[PDB]
Formats: sequence, structure tokens, C-alpha cells
Amino acid sequence: KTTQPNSMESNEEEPVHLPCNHSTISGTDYIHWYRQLPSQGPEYVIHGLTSNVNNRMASLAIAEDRKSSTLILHRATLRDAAVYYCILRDGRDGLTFGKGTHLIIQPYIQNPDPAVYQLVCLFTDFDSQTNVSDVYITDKCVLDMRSMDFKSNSAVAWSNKACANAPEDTFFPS
Amino acid sequence: DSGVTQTPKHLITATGQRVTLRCSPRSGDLSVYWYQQSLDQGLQFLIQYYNGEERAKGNILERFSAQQFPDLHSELNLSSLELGDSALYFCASSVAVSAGTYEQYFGPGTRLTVTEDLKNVFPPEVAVFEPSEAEISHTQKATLVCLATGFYPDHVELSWWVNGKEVHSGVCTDPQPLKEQPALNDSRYALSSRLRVSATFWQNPRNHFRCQVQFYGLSENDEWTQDRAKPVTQIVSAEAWGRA
Ligand SMILES: OC[C@H]1O[C@@](CO)(O[C@H]2O[C@H](CO)[C@@H](O)[C@H](O)[C@H]2O)[C@@H](O)[C@@H]1O
Repeated sequence: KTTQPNSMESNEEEPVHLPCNHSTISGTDYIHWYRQLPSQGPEYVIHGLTSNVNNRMASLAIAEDRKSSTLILHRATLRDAAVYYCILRDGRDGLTFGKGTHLIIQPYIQNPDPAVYQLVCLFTDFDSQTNVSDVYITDKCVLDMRSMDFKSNSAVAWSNKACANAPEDTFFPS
Repeated sequence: DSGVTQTPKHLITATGQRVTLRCSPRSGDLSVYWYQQSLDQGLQFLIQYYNGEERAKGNILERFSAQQFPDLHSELNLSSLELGDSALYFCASSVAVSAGTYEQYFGPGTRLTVTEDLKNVFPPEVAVFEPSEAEISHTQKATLVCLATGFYPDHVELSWWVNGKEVHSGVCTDPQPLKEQPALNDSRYALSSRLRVSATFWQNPRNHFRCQVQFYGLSENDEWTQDRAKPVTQIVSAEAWGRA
């Protein structure tokens, strides 16, 4: 089999190296990679054997001894946030998918501006160094903007019972 | 697209029903694979058929049948449906028997929801909430919210349509939809999505905003008896014009 770290979190516009071991005899066994996006089925990435291989998805470096291998996303974006499987595939079970690596990507938010507004209320413009029974609050979600080149952290809070506590010096206008 | 096609995208049934998931492979392939995936399972292998004959065995519980037909397209039956049988079902295809040299390709997948009573199925309430006047006075930007509320199950695809066109930029939605009564076995779900626009763009009345939600609900082949409207597969939508 193979093993890769459970989770990994890298940054936008960077190369991302996804390591995977296979000290078990990678004989005539091909190193395969498949990815799985937010709410979607698995799709193929790239697959190798004895040498390094390129395609429009990724680059695949394999070790001289082939005991380890490295999936490389040439330049990662919030899009490349997916689940990555490192599979061995050889000859005629064995068509199985491990836990893989929950890859996470974070935006380069230059100017945090924590402020919760009454829209339902909405918490937005905070840093990554922050995270979230009568009320409902949603997990934080980021939104990049073409042309403006600005990525925004936001999480929504709403209840039915009135803008209550849901953060540093956040803005609460009257 | 993935080459592989699969029917149907949505599927809902009461416990102990019998459903058959059809899969037309990649036109050029002779292997078809079936994988079941639940959150508390991940991507599990079920069975593989090469050129019409059975190849790799898996964990197709007795209840499951699988057939590749002469035309290389596969059916997969899942009899006497348990609540645990609720999972995402993936068909796959490959050139030769082993996927060593020539690799796999997955279709978009079937979402099977097995529920205790089809009365559990609910359309989503949908509401676009216009941005705060404060966000503008502070950030010189504007954030619209869309609340999609009270749906079962969570077959929901949200989309934003500004000025009639579909927008992918300035958009953000929760991957996981929020349960409403976390304690209830068959709770209804709620999804939130934001569309941020510039300040001026919101301040323009010529600009129209649409939060649109696809809901994969009940069949037109399912029996219905409630006084309330049938919770069928449908789009619910919220519009909003720009306020000066
Ligand atoms: O017992 C020590 C332990 O360390 C290892 C762990 O992998 O170090 C190796 O790492 C690579 C595996 O991809 C080898 O190719 C490398 O040569 C070696 O240092 C193993 O050797 C060993 O199990």
C-alpha cells in the first residue's frame, strides 16, 4: 500500500508538494494519483513508474529507489483545494482508495478588517488565525475577486428568537 | 467532462426499496468499476466488470447485484435498502483488465438517499439578503447573502446570476450545509452563500442579482398524497435589484 499525511495546508500561488510513501515493494506497480474536489467525484491526475512525468494537471517526481513519490501542483490556487490519493496499481482487489491528503489552501489576505454587519448577521474580513443550539452559524468561506484581486473571509450567523455575539477589534455600528 | 456517464444524479427511496443505477462507460473502454462512498466510509471499492465478465470482487453486500451488459454499459442493483446504504455511488471505466498501465475514469456519481419516510423530503426555502449599509460605509464594498433554508435531503446546488449572466467570481458558498435540528435523525438542512460586489455595483439599479438553487427532490414517478405540494426536483430562486 501507500501512506500520505492525513491533512496538509499550503498557500495560494505556490508550488505544493504532496509526499507519499511506498516502502512496500513498488515492483511493477505504477504510482497513481487521483483528486477529489469539494462536493464531487474522484478524477485522475497523473501517474508514473520509473521516471518523472509531466502533464497539464501536475508534475510527478519519483524517488531513485521509488520508495517515495511527490505530486507537485505547479502553482496552487483555492481551486486546488482537494483530497489527494496516492495509489499503487500493477496487474490483475487492489483498485482501492486510501484516506489520502485533505489538502487545504489559504489566501494571502493583506488587510484584515474584522467587522460583523446586520444583513441575519455576517462576519467578514478576518484573518486565517480565526475560526468559528438556538442559533445557526456557518463555517467560514473565502471568496476571491477577479479584477479586484481581493480574497475575503466570511461566515454567516442567523437565528430565530437581534444581532448577538458570534475576533479582534471587530466593528459593530449602531 | 469525465467521459463516463451515470444515471440518475438524484435518487431517493424509502427503506427496503429496490433501485438500479445505470452506468454508460467511456466509449472506448471495456472495464467498469463501482465504488460506494459515505462520509463514514470514504471511497470504497465494490466490483469490476471486464468486457462483460466479472473481475475484481469487493464489498458488494449480498443485497447488491452488478452487471455489465453486452454493450459494455453497467447496471448496479441495491436491494432491500438500509439507512446506511445512503452513500455516493461512483461508476468508473478503463481500457484493459488491470488499471496499471491504462488508468481509471469516474463519472459524476449517483447520490442515493434512503429515508424512513418520503414525507421527510422538503423543498428549500430561499432568500437573498441585501447588504448592510454599514459594509459600504466601512469597506466601500457590498456583500449579498443567500439563505437556502429547510430542505431534505441536501441535494442542493446554489448559483448566482448577475445581469442575467452566471457569475463564478465574487462568490462563496458553504461546502457543508448546516443541520437545523442537529439532534433529529432526519433533520432538514440550511445552506448560506455570499456574493460580494463593489460598492458602486450595488449602488446601480441597472444591476439585477439572482440566487438560484437547484434541488434534487422527489420523482415524478413517486406516489404522493399530502395536502402540501409535492417536494419534487425543482429550482427555487431569489431575485434582487440594486438599491441606490
Ligand atoms: O528504520 C528507519 C526508516 O527510515 C526510512 C524511512 O523512510 O528512511 C528512508 O526514507 C526513504 C523512503 O522513501 C528511503 O528511500 C531512504 O533511503 C531512507 O533514508 C527507512 O529507511 C527506514 O524504514
